[PDB]
Amino acid sequence: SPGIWQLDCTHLEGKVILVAVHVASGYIEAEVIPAETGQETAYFLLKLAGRWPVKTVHTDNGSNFTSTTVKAACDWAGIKQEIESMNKELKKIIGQVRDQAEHLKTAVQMAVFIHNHKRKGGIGGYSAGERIVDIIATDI
Amino acid sequence: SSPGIWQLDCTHLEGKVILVAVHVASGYIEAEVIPAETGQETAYFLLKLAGRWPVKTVHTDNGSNFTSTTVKAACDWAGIKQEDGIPMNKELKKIIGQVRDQAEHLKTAVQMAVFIHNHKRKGGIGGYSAGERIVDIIATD
Ligand SMILES: OCc1cccc2c1OCCO2
Ligand SMILES: [Cl-]
Repeated sequence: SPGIWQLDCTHLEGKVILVAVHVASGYIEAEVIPAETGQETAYFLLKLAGRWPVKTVHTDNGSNFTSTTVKAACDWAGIKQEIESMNKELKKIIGQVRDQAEHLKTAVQMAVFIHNHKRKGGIGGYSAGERIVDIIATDI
Repeated sequence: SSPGIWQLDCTHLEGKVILVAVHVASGYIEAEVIPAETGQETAYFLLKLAGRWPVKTVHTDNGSNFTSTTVKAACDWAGIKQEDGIPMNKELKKIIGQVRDQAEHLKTAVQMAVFIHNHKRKGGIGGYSAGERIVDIIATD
């Protein structure tokens, strides 16, 4: 359903990459953070929800997600708190481009760009960015 | 007003710089507090924006950050056409003021304001938000 996202962390170069996947489309948002703190997580969730209509997020077990800053952000934004493949693709691409830039955070945004624009399938296929927008637009 | 066209503008507040991109056809906004209007910060903001929405053309204020070759390079790589100097933000500073006392730091208040802006129904109860308008305009199927 159009409002559901899943969030995962990937540790790399001594930093964390926070990755949200829009489950129905495979579309991705990601950010590089210093550590998976409650405040970082809350801020990331607030940005996501101000850009897309987030109803529910699926997370893992981390103490970041139960922090009071994350609960305050979720209450304010209206988010209920509770792919392997899209993530495996993502880290794959960061791998294939990491060399083209100094900072991890540059290579990560380049990987997001490449993931979200890439057409899947044949001549009549769609990119993840197209799928998420088509899904949401249809929902109304 | 076509679908790939964004306008980028700077606002200065509490001695901080806010970079704002507006999708001209819908009024939808993306915004971030950045350290200063450097080429590298500008390039990175644009790269993030264009990986999330299909950005074909950007209208900028022709600031020295946009004329740098590091912005030019980011635009070439992303397939974005720069129109430098070619031709509600006071409502943003307003919304920022309406949420400012629920957040210690300006950057959090900015993202709250971005959220209120893109959710707001414009034109009475019969109308649509900027978030509904951008998806409507941009969807290919
Ligand atoms: O895709 C964006 C979108 C689609 C529908 C509603 C929205 C919205 O953005 C932020 C809030 O409201
Ligand atoms: Cl600017």
